[PDB]
Amino acid sequence: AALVIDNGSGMCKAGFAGDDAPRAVFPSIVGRPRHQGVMVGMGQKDSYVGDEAQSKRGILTLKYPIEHGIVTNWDDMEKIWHHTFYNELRVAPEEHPVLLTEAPLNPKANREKMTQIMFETFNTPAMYVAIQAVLSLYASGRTTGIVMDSGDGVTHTVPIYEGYALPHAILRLDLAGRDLTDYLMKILTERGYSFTTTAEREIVRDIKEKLCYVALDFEQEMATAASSSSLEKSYELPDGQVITIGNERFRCPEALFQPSFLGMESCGIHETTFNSIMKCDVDIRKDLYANTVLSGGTTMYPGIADRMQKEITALAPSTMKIKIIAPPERKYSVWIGGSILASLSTFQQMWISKQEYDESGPSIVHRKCF
Amino acid sequence: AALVIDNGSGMCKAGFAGDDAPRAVFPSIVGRPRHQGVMVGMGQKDSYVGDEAQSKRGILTLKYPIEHGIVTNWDDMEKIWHHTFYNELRVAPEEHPVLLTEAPLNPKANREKMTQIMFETFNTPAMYVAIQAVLSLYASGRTTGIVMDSGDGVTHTVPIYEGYALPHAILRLDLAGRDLTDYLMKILTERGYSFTTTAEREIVRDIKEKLCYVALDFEQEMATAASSSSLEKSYELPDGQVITIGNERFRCPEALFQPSFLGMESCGIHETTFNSIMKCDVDIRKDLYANTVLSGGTTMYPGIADRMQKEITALAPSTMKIKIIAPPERKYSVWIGGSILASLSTFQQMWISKQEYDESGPSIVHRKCF
Amino acid sequence: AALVIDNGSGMCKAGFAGDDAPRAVFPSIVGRPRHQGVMVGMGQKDSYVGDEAQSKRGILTLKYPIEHGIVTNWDDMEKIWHHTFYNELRVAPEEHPVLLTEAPLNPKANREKMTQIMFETFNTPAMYVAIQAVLSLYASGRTTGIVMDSGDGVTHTVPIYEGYALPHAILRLDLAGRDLTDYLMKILTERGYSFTTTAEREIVRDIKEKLCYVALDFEQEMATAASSSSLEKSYELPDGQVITIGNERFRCPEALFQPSFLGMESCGIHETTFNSIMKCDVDIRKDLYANTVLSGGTTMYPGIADRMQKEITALAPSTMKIKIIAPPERKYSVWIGGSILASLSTFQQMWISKQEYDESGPSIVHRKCF
Amino acid sequence: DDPIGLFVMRPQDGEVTVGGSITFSARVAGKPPVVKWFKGKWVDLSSKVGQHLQLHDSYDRASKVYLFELHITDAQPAFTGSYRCEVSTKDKFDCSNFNLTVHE
Repeated sequence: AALVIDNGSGMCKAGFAGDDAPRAVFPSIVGRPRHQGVMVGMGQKDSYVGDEAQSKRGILTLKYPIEHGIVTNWDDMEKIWHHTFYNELRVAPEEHPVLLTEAPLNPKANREKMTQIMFETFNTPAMYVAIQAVLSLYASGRTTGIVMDSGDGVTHTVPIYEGYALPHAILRLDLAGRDLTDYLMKILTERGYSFTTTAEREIVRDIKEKLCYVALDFEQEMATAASSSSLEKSYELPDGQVITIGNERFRCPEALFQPSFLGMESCGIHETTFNSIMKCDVDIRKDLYANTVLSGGTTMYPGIADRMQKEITALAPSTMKIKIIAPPERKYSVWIGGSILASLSTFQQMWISKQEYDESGPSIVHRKCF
Repeated sequence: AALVIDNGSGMCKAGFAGDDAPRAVFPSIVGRPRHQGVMVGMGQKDSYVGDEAQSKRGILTLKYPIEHGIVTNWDDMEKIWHHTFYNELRVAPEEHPVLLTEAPLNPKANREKMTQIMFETFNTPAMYVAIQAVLSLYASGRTTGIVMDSGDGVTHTVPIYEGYALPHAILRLDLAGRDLTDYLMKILTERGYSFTTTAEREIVRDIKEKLCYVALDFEQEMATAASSSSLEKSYELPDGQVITIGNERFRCPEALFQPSFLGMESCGIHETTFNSIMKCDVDIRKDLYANTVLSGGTTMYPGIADRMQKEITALAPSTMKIKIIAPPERKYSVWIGGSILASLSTFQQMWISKQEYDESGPSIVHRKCF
Repeated sequence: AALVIDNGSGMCKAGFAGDDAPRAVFPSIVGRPRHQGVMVGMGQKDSYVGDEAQSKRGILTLKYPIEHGIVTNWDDMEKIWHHTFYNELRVAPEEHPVLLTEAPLNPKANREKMTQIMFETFNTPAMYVAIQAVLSLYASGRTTGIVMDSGDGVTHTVPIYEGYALPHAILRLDLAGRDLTDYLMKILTERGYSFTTTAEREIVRDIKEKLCYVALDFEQEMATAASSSSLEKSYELPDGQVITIGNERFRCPEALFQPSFLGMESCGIHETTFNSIMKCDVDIRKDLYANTVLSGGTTMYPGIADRMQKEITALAPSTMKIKIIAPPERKYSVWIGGSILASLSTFQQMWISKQEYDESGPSIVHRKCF
Repeated sequence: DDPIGLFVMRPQDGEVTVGGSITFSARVAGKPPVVKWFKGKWVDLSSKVGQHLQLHDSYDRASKVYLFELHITDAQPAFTGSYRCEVSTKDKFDCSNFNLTVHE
């Protein structure tokens, strides 16, 4: 059956396989009391998990259980999963197999421990670990193409042709929406506004989500930002102050396109996609260009597809038309793929089982799946 | 009616007697998934046969059932035959006798097993194995002469006088259109373009079929190829990449004329035709030169006959005038001979019966036919 | 007799003909400032060439002048040659002819441009372009045999019989030591260690050169890799960070044997050597198997010869015993052939004169030599 | 009895109250020895290191002896079971068994 949890940086998305919308959406942050206190009438509440933390954000010191697709503390994750199964799903882990989605070329320890906790901490007859690019392809509903997977954590590319994956062709990119948020906070300081707190770190990200849009051409808007009038907007903060931003907001998403501002020699997303296609077989290249799919938290902003389309068309041959499809609700597409993936009968046989884990060991994960 | 199938390297021709154009033409290839696929929704389809393979060509590892006129794997052939009778033909093997065409001096196992599969796997009252040189002769409409057969597989020469045969005089030549394709791919590498894949192997062959043409003289055009204006053309791949060729395309057909490029001791097609004639008696030589017939896959390019006529006339005695007839659609001429051959009432009595095979054995093929 | 330059990937070896050890060994890499400097008192040295780049590796972006035996930028190469003649050799190009070593079935543009730069950029009365397989043949002291030439950059096979060559029998292999380094970096990522920078790219290669070794059998060590103890070793980086590897280090060399990990259809080195022999005449086959010679940068790891010996003995006919000669300092053996080739009296007449180039043109290379 | 391994002192069975701390240790007499700790027969304790379980290794110069310690704090019901201590030597492997129990 499958319970689907998308473990991405910042937000934890949970739900049931076969559903078109997840039951539980909350932040993946755990807050602890930074300041010591002695008051009478408090249960102390040492550990805060979920949206509760967002409300009590100032006193609490937020800690992310998952960094760069790697979990720093395992029991925090358990609290997150416990929270998802009972607080909004209102279902028992015993009732259904659980499906987890993991990014490409991820470390061995993360798959083995994650399965280990799922077999031991929550008792399920079977579980499976899937790759995000394949799931997005199913949400799309297409048998062939090249998938751009960019979640809050890490951007990955995984081309596919009529099924039958190409592991060598799969490339991992160090660019991500969360990274953009760090770039953005760094860029604010030169202007005269400074944020060094995790709680207020989210606020710049919030600014990015609705006040930021994709420039058709970075150099031309930046050039015209000298005399900005319509390029500046006013944002309201819990802080009690008003922020006016201009060319600063559109240059943040740009770093995906132009990694140089970040400080990395690695090429941007449009060049990397091209590289992924070059790696792939010549025969399957032709439908790769018109089948490009965008997904994840930072792909939300409008105009991303428009800039990608011209850049891909410019770099790529003009012999074939370049079409990029980026439908709304793409943020939840990774989760959606997981729900569809688990639904089919063939998949259920394939799940890693508790009996198999105990009899053979944690090393069987690589053996059974990719 | 009757069924005529052409088998033996690269393509499988399927059709009906009474038609001068077959219903099913597809490559003789079997595709298997080189890369394991981890996805849900695929039927997996671990076996692709025909033109479907051509579309899914990059992922699939193509394997040719027939090499040098010899079949490496028998069950792949069965799938091909199954595919031809049932999918495109839409006919039952039970309904009609089946005609198969085979080249001279071919190994015994190919005739014995091929008949054995037809007698056992596809139950039919009778079947016959015919030779390409004799069928071409009937198509020509002449009872005396020498037939030069060069097509898919192996080039062969088989002279005949008034219906009497001369086995000693029959000569086998190791030249073929497929061989030229291998030459062509080998020649492309020096220019900086490399094709080492079966899938892209066809693409160079496609180039050769329309881009390549026969020069009046090989040496003069090659000399004038130093400054190529009109000798270079642009070909478009499925990939969308552009290939430009010059003297390279016309030197491919040349190899049949000049085997030294291939790396083999044996003389070219014009010298071999001469050798076959020398073996034959002087009295019958006079109509042998004027009755030369060209047929096969690699005989398609215009001007081949003109080059052969001058070369044969020069090397051969001036006692008799040299006439060569090379009509259009010679590629399918061998198949055409088969369809007409099956049509005659007299021929039907001559077919090798199932009862005869079981009673005496595979060794009777030579006994029944020369 | 004059100067010999080895232009393999990664390292540029230069020296004087007749010497058993070259004068200048340095990397071919050119480093440029990735970041704009904000300092006063620097010459802002825009371009760094040679070992200087290795010292200043972190800030600098390293670009390889030669990719897959093809040079992407011609002026960087000129700096390399300028650097070799003046900085370590301390001799004038005018004084002596220059010999350059080129791999077989190399693209036409590389030979014409290389000669063009030597004739026009540097003044020299004559120069010659040699082929590595033939030079090693003379170095080994044998007139007949089959030469397996694998450099750091590219691997080639070239059989020879009594002074006569067989171009069809010559096959170019896409496997190389540099490729192994790329495979290795790709393999490290799944274990949790990631290197995407050119500067640190060399560090994994360094690991491979001493830590990596060749197993008698790949499958048996990999099987025992699950319970690693002696298999894993600790390597020290400039940073001070510690890297531990196990089955990962010996599987990398394996890809030469098993290209399937890389993602290519083409067979490994043992199958390709076999393929070259099959093409050749049966009469000359007998000394081809016993005269196999290994040379180049990636043939360095112990046990290669022993694994090759059983694999060649197994796949090849038992009609003759299989002997493989793999002497120490094989990496510099190709260079030695260049120095010895220059030494012969007959060879000096054969050099392509500056005068001939100016009159006849660049196209004379094929005319003048093989 | 059985042949002598590399444990001078084998781990000892221990009992612990709820929310308490329990430490198990083993001495090895002498490259330095490698120590693995197990739950049941094939479950590795090292992969289970976190808030409830810690591993500590120390060396005594005077006796050429390495001290290996297992630290268990805020013990819970899930940790109840059998634990096996395995220490390897330069040329030998050795095994010992002990039990951890936490009630209430």
